[PDB]
Amino acid sequence: PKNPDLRIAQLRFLLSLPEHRGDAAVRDELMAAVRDNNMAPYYEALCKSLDWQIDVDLLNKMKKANEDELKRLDEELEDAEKNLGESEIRDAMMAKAEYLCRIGDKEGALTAFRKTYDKTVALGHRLDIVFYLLRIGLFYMDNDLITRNTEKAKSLIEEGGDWDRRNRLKVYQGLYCVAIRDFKQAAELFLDTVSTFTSYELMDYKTFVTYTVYVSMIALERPDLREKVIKGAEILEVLHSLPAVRQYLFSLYECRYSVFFQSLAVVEQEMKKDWLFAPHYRYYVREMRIHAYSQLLESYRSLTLGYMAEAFGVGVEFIDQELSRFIAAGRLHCKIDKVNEIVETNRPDSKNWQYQETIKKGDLLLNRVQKLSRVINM
Amino acid sequence: MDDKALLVEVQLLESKTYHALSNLPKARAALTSARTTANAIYCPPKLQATLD
Amino acid sequence: PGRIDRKIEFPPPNEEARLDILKIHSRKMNLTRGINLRKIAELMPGASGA
Amino acid sequence: MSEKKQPVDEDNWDDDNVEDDFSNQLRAELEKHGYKMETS
Repeated sequence: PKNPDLRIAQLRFLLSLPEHRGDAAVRDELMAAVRDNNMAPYYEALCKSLDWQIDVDLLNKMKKANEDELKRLDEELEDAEKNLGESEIRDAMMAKAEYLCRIGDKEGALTAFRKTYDKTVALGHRLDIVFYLLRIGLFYMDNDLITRNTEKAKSLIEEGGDWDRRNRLKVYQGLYCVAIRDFKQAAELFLDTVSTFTSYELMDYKTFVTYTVYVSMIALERPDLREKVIKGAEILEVLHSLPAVRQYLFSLYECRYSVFFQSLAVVEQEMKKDWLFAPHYRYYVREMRIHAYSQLLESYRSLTLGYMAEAFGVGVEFIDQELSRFIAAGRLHCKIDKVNEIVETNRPDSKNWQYQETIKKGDLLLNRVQKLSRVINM
Repeated sequence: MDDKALLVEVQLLESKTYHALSNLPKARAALTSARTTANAIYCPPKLQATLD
Repeated sequence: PGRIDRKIEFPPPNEEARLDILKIHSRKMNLTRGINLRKIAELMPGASGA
Repeated sequence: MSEKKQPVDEDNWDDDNVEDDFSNQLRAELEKHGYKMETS
């Protein structure tokens, strides 16, 4: 019901927001929409797509049939069979809401989940409902439900059962990549890549590898990046399947900068086909372009930007304008030059670095005991 | 099933291909499972050097 | 029996008892799934428990 | 504690440092930034 469901939410994005992209999503969504009995959400989706077609009343009586066919099941059940809790009334009425998650909208499904949550006593059935809330909050990217039940999954449930939490570890950092947290929390608990089968709880494997390799080279530059992703072998199997992703890795690590841009050009354009995509693309590339500059200015202290004209790409004035924007950004600690045409660097010493940190933290605690001394003594 | 002698080779052939995919700890794992199986056969007469 | 009045034996445990001690020490351990602890205690005809 | 000085009174969630840095520099970053090479 919900288990192959997330590809639909990809094609909801891909058809809609790139308005030029209206060719191939509708070709394999509408035939999937007449399948799977998908009836409630697609009305607005049919408005943004091609206007109308009469299959609506066809499956309306068919969604009313399987609504009524199992409604008459569990009302006769609760009127004849007298067990409660996790009884036959339970799994019939969760089959109603899982009929709603596959077919209907979220609202009937979530109130039936809250209807059936307080009827449970076992934590395993509770957590499987919280699996459903987290997935339907990931369908419609609603940031209110997902913040709540993850705390319910941590505190109220998973002091009990075990290794149905790694299924939600992949969901904790599914939240972090759809957020702007593309930096450390995503790449830290993506790093346990030992979860293989493309299940509901492991929504895909090969694209999960591409997700954890894109986010990985921002968490760390060389505090042993190469052991966890390059000397890592189980990661090295499936990036041996994908040649372009592996080339994107080894160009950066083995310092091939000219082919690194051609790899990074494909990545940003391939990133465009994603539904957790909005935080990435304007922020991801500019963070990596300044990432490649910083290690390249390392090992030199008298660089010439004419050497950037062929070892690096081309465009003498292009390197000139992009360094100028990044030095003025407060990053990229070097000093660009005109007619000498020598990119001199300036990096602080130990003492010139330590003196700056102590004067920042010094004035912070000084201001902190300014205000505290005024709260006391009237 | 019941046979034992054919299993030593196909465990050993997977240790080639897990190393061919450059998965070093898994290929060490599959080789050791081939070692403990290999010690109960009439002849590994040529399969010994293949394993070696 | 003027001095010691209760003399208590300690036989090696049964299959249900070997099942239970296995449940005690695998508590902090991290089991995978699909695992049958009963057949493991069936494999020990006369274990100690230590 | 009023002062009687009142009388009048990731979409953009953490973007404004990156947004104050770059805003509109052909954000696709490919059609010129990667397409220098036909000019050289």
